[PDB]
Amino acid sequence: SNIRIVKRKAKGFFKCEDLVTIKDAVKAAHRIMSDASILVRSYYLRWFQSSYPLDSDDKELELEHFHISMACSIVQGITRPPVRGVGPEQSVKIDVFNDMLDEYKRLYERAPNDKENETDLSLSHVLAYSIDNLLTAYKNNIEAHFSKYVKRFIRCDMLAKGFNKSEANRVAAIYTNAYIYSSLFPSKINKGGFPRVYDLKANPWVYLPKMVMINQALETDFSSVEHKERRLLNPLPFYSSFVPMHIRIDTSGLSQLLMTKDRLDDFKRSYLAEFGVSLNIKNKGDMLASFEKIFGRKATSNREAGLYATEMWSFLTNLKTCRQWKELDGVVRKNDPKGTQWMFDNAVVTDGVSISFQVIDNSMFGRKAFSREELKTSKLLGCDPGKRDILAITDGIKTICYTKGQRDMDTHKTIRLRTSLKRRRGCGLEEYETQVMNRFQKRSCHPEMFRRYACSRKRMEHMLLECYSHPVFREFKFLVYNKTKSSEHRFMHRVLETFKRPQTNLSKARCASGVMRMNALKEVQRHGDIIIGWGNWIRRRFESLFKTTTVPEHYTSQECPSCKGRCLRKATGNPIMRHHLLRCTNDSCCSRWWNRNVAGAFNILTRLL
DNA sequence: CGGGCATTTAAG
DNA sequence: GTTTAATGCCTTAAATGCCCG
RNA sequence: AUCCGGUAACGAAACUACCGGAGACGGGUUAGGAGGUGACGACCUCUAAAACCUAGAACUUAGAGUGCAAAUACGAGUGUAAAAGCACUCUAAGAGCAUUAAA
Ligand SMILES: [Zn+2]
Repeated sequence: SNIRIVKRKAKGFFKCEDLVTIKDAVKAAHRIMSDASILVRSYYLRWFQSSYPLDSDDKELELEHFHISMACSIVQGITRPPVRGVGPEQSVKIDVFNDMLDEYKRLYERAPNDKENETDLSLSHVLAYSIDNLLTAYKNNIEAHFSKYVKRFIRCDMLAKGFNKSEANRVAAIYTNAYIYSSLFPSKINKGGFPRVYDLKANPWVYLPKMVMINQALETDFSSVEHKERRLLNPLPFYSSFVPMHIRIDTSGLSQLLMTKDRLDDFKRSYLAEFGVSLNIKNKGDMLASFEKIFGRKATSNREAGLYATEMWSFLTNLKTCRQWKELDGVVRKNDPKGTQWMFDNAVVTDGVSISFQVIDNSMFGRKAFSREELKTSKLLGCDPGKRDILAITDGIKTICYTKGQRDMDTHKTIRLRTSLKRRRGCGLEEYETQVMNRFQKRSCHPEMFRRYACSRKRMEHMLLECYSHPVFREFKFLVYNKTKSSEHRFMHRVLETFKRPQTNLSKARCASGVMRMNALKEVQRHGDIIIGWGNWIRRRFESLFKTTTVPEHYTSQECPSCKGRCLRKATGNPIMRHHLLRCTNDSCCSRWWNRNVAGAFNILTRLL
């Protein structure tokens, strides 16, 4: 959609007297969701043993908003049913609420207490987006990773059947593709006869029981197999990181937290004086009513209502007076053909240290209702992507690569590791975290194993949260975001200054054929006049200045520019089997020695030309 | 002897 | 510890629990 | 102790060796540049900073500007006398993020 973000620091945006509440809210929200997520996961596994294989006479357990909302209430110590009024349809809520409450009494090894989980902020609206995000994560995990569970089970089933792991991939690969497009799948859902892969999107809750069983089978059925091959998956996501997470603040959410009667009454005077209209507000109860009730008549258009929302932010924040206002005041970017004008969307995502502003197109501002000839002159380049070496660009005579170490130095990986360990060791958490919680695997789907991790953490939860709340940890998150741009931008600049001029030598490379030299003599003065051949597999930022095209990667690691076939193979017959040394298999070759970076790039460039 | 304020839930 | 794939981007009326000059 | 370029054994690999260059998150405190005598050096002075402490700022690349840091000649043997780096403003090109899972 037409929604974009501007990420900056939060200093100066919120007033000092209001910044205290925001920081407390971030900690309070994290604690509720982090503990609530564990409670929800524990309850599901209790019901998991109710039925497998799935019975045909009952429906599966499907989570909804009220499920998580009740979990949050239990964590905060609210033991009374949340049902408003009484009704036969609402009776189901009461039964579920008591069922989860009893689980809380057993998940933790001591009687619940109400005053140990005190909170004093109206986080009802803020937690709403977090609950939706958590439930969305459940759907995404189930609907987009089932095939990966199949691979793990099958590649362990082969080992259990006596096959050495050399043959496991031989059969597993075909089985996975064939079955997706043996007993790990449910009954066909779609009556239209579409392939089995389609059924995964029909309903995630049907496939969820299978994934849990796969985890239990990996832990019990395949216990004899090597633990390295049985690295556990996580069917049920939950918030684990102790670092406070970002929260979403809207016009309604901001109003609830930072508004009081003595402050709300001033809003009426300021609005009346500047606009000559008195708002229909008496107390905090009528603050967030509809526009028609507030002004007494229907708005002419959505934009009129939106302007009222912006004034709400203006009175409570320095939106129109802070440093960041420069980038939100109707900014138009120079090279947009449509000339889209952007303005603030009355929404903020922040974590106390960093703030992200939401900016939308001016054509939709308001309250939202629920619902090839250049190849002749262009200079060509070729590169083969990878992971040990991220990129390797060549012009046929010279090579440049974007090594992993380059980004590590740019992002200060070593310094960040040292600082984090030093701070943790000061509080004494190193001994407990490295020894106690290391053994207890949180990803385990066994009710016993998960309970032990949950209860062990509860004894050190308070210490852990305070230690990780230090701003140093949150500052590093901004640093990696900022420095990642610098590393890629510098490399892009280096590419231009390397191939911007003709090569000074045309004989160093023996394998350089006649075709290669033709593309090296052209001069190019602009980023957009360079075309880089790329593999099928950072590229998304490269395309912002450089033009790119796709070349097949098949057999590019063995083919040779000037040979009848794939003469290249990894070196063998030496004391040390090194990483990627390449050696030719026959004398009829231009170069008897090669490496993956040069070999792969040259073949791609040859195909490009 | 009365009236008033602030959370929170619900469907949309 | 880091990268890729996936989803998302929200408003307003009524119940009730509490409070004190 | 990592990164960049070259040398060898018909483009060597996280070590097979050698030669030339870059860099250490922010705030406190350290050694290096430069100056009364723009001799030399002694003390002082402007700037600045690795190991240690610390609830702690900041959209990114190319270039262009302004603006910094000041208190051996003569009279008869003998007395007087711009560097490292930083800040601001410009021109050109870019500019959506939160969470989970997976490898
Ligand atoms: Zn060959």
